[PDB]
Amino acid sequence: NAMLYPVLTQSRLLSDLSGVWNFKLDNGKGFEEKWYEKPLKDADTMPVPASYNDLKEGTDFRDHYGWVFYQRNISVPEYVKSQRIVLRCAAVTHYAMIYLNGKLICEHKGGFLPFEVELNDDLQDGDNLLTIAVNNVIDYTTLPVGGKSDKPQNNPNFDFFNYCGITRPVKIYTTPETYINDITVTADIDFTKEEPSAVLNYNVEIKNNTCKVELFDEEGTKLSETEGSEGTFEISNVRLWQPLNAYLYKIKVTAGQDVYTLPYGVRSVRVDGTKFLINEKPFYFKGYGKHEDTFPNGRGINLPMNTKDISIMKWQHANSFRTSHYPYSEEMMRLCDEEGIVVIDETTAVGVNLQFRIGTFDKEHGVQTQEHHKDVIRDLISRDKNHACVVMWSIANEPDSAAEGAYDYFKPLYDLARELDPQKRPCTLVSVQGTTADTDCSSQLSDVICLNRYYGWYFGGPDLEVSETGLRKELSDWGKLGKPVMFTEYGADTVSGLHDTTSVMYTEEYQVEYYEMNNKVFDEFDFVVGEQAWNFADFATSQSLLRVQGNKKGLFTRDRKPKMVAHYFRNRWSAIPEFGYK
Amino acid sequence: NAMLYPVLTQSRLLSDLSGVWNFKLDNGKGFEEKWYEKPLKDADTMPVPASYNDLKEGTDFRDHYGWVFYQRNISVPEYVKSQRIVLRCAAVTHYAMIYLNGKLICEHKGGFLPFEVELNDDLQDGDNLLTIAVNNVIDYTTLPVGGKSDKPQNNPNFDFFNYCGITRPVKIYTTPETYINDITVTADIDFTKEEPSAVLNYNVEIKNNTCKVELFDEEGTKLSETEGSEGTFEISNVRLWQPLNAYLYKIKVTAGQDVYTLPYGVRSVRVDGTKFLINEKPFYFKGYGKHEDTFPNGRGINLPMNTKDISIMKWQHANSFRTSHYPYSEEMMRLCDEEGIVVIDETTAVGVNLQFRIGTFDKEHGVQTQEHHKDVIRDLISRDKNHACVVMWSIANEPDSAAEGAYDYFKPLYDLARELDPQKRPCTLVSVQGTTADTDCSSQLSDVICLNRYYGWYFGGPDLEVSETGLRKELSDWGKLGKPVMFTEYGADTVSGLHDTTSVMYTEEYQVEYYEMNNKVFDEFDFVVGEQAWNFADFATSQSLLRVQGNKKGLFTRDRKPKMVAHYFRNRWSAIPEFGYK
Ligand SMILES: O=C(O)[C@H]1O[C@@H](N2CCN(c3nnnc4c3sc3nc(N5CCOCC5)c5c(c34)CCCC5)CC2)[C@H](O)[C@@H](O)[C@@H]1O
Ligand SMILES: O=C(O)[C@H]1O[C@@H](N2CCN(c3nnnc4c3sc3nc(N5CCOCC5)c5c(c34)CCCC5)CC2)[C@H](O)[C@@H](O)[C@@H]1O
Repeated sequence: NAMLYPVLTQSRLLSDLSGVWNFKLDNGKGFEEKWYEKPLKDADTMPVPASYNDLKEGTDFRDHYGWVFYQRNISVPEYVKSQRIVLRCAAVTHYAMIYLNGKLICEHKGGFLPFEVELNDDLQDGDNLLTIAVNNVIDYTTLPVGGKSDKPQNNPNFDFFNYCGITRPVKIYTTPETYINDITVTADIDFTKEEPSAVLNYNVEIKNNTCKVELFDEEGTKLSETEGSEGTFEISNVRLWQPLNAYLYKIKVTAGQDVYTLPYGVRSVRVDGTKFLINEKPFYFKGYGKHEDTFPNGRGINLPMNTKDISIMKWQHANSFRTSHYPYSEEMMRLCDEEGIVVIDETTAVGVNLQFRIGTFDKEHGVQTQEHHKDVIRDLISRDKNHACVVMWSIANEPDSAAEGAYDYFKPLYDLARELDPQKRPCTLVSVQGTTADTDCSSQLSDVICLNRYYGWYFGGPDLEVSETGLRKELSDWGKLGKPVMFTEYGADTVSGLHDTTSVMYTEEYQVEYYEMNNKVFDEFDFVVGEQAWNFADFATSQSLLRVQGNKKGLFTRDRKPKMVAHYFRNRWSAIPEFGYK
Repeated sequence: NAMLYPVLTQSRLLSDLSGVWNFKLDNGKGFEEKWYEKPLKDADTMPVPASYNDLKEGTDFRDHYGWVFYQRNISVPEYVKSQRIVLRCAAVTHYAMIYLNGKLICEHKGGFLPFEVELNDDLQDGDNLLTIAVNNVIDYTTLPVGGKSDKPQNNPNFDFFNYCGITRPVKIYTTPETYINDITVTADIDFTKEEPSAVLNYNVEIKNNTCKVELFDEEGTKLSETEGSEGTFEISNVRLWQPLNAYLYKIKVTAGQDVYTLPYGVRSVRVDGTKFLINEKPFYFKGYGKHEDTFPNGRGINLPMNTKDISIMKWQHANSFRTSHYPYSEEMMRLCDEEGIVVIDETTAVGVNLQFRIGTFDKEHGVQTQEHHKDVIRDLISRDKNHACVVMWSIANEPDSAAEGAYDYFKPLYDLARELDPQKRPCTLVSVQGTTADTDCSSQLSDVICLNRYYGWYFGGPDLEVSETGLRKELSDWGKLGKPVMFTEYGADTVSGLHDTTSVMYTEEYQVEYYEMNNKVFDEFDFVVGEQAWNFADFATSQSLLRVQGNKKGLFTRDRKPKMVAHYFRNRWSAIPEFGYK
């Protein structure tokens, strides 16, 4: 359906269940022995939320295959049974199974978007046993996609480690028996007037059954009031949320005995040939593709680092960033609203490429994700549709875009995408290397062409000259489409500390020369509408000859320390405006 | 008074207020402009809990002198006013001032122990403005102690950076109008019987006015019941909480409409000449002195790293660790109970040494901390007295133990210490270098002699031979006291990655040779009862010629990566039992 970010409102409530839960690894027999009923014997300690792989020693934990069992003592005073009581799981990666006192109540497939379940009718009073059971297996039926010796081990079709567990927080909140279930505010700005202003349309609806909303500004001064399920809210000379200059209005939808408020930003996003326009102005993407990766948290949420990364980005003179290869935490999404970081939202659709002999979209011996793929496109837009920060959506990362059955697979998702977006924001998919304008189904399905090209590493490296003409060749060909092309990934593995006057691959010097060259070409084409480096920071992958203790293509280290190229970019972007770059 | 760790019990409640609050740095005029009343203009974003210094860029933030203002929207449904409502601040470092809707309600001096205040009578309904204002100034009236150019800047008398802000979590809980305010369980074990068992004494008392408690075990099976304010609870063949083998019983004190439960471990601690005995067995301390230091969290609580450190310690074959130079978070204290980590609790009493010409305890131009020093000795034992993990207390780190007025300053605190400990656990103070048996007031006030000697770095380095005879000389002299001496600090700064076949200072090789030498001597004296290296991991200090980007004496890096010496110790302690080392 739809899901609001639980907060503390007079109407509802909220208690963070996160702490150090009881924990045990599945041995196989664990399910039929019904460990979810009783407590867990010979248990271990495990903080929540955080992916568990890197919080114990030895390969037994890090590379475990199968199920893990979290157990937690839940308990409530009776005067709360008064109200709706809910259990919102912001993200237990992959598959989740919840037992309370010994009975499976909820289940989810997808480890990067929330899901909830109410407890009032099965919530016994006294000591209650909550048992979330997570599984880490990836195959052709999951997004992200896992591929195919002795003993079992997941083989990911993506280039980043497979951190699982309760990645984001577990909490309990409560609402009135008739409660708000979903807001939806849109906007049409009338840049008509030299001094502009506009009006917004709301769309509440509840779940017994009055309903009418109040409007505020940054500091808290009220500016209007109205009624209805789907009315208007005119504003005169409004402050447009802009990149690196966020203004957020707030909304107090008071209805029934329920009150919940919502921060909102007013901004316009629409493409026009080869120009990405926010607030009817020509933008340029300056930033990087990043990851929810820290140590030892794994993919577990780290609010401090979140703010630290945003500071570093502002320090570096950036504005954009694509969401990894999966939806990010809600706290980060909102934080980008307050700080004004234009964000590209991506689905957990990475791995839809078997060209790494059955084809990707072979309908019997191949991918089996279109269905679930559609769910996340629903559950994600259902979650962040009210974020001024989100300027665009990307349905998949590096899929077999130029293979038979590519169109017949994506257009259904594109349609569902641009149909559920209450703002009809642009949609795109970042194509892998080896795609051509005349070859990529994204040339027609997408509004913005976003490439993952690496001319200087995989291609041509270390010959930066032949690599240059290469990118120039492919780049100009993309101009024939007459639409905006932006690089969402270019980079080169470099080990911080390795220096050389005449650079070679993996040195800090080479990384700078690589970005110097590519950027030189990017600046030759007025239809290139933004550069995003891969990656923001070194992150953990799975072991292999081609990974020097994880991925080292980041501009910063895993501990957020700047490599030399981080300064090169801070200088270059220093001399590049958010608007008017042409 | 006393403070329990708030949890989710049928009786009470708990909602974590921690998130990303509104934030502003004080400009001076901020207080008279009364920013606590209104919201905060031109505000910034700052996650809570975490010390704020390292979460923005530029020296303006990191080295700020003075006040910071946190602001947060607090809000509650009326059906809760039913119950006691409380605001527990686990630790806003240094001085804290709380305003609600614009009125200062609570204040605290001390940034490493909790403090609470109830809100029911001034908690307006609707949108409420909470404003915690923190100050970072240190002087001769604070613990830790700050000493004494242009523009103001704190000068710490301790060797670690001055991370401040809301270091530990902010939350709200609720109790019944008559509630439990303090438990107190002691134990006498009758190792009489070849197969032993014992009985425990409880001590509840409330704050209107029945009262009688239930007892359980690991899994949840009940074993007894009784009544009274100060009764007994006999157990037969009980599992003694032991180092690296924790057994924790649980207690359900049901009284009035209030229920709160407590985990407890049964263990015996008593000194006998030159032998530290836990459960009437001769122990040996194997571990390190550590810090609440991570990046970029500052001193902010990091539950994931907590478990990660504990895993590394188990991986390394350790058992002990002294609490830095200040009390640690409650979550960590409890986690050591579950994992069985014997812990030395230390006060924020570091900096009581002005020999770094008025004397330390000069009663007019010198330290002014004895009073506040006594409060923390009260507030800390009031907090962790029920922790089987805590085997000992240390009242101060490296004070001027051998100066006039030393005795007259510490004995009052020692007395208050061993008088409020409901278990009469040993007390000690770690002496600085330059102290002698015949010179240190700790030779009489303390039960265990714990040295901070560094023969091989500050003394003698790099001449490891002369440094050896040096330590041998001072070490044997300490034998004359006929009591247990344990090194709580020995180490040597080394930059991970710097190697050399013939080692020199700051190389990994030297660090190993240093520990090799000192350990060789430690093993010569049957009255040395444990080695703790300084430090567990590299941590942040303030800048100076003698600090290579912080402190680098750790066995691991700041990101928890093992230097070569981390393996040396894992091997040595590998061959050293927790008991019977002599
Ligand atoms: O890898 C990274 O760090 C990041 O890159 C992106 N993805 C790029 C495409 N893909 C690849 N991964 N690994 N190797 C190659 C590709 S494509 C390619 N093409 C190649 N040749 C044709 C193109 O011209 C040059 C020659 C060659 C190689 C590769 C490897 C060495 C031999 C030549 C998956 C990763 C992902 O978005 C990102 O998640 C990942 O983290
Ligand atoms: O410093 C660390 O890393 C850790 O050490 C501990 N503390 C040790 C004592 N103290 C010192 N800090 N810095 N320098 C010296 C001392 S004492 C001393 N004595 C010295 N001479 C007499 C003893 O024989 C050798 C010669 C010399 C020096 C020092 C410095 C260089 C010149 C010779 C405060 C720090 C703290 O518990 C810890 O918090 C800190 O982090």
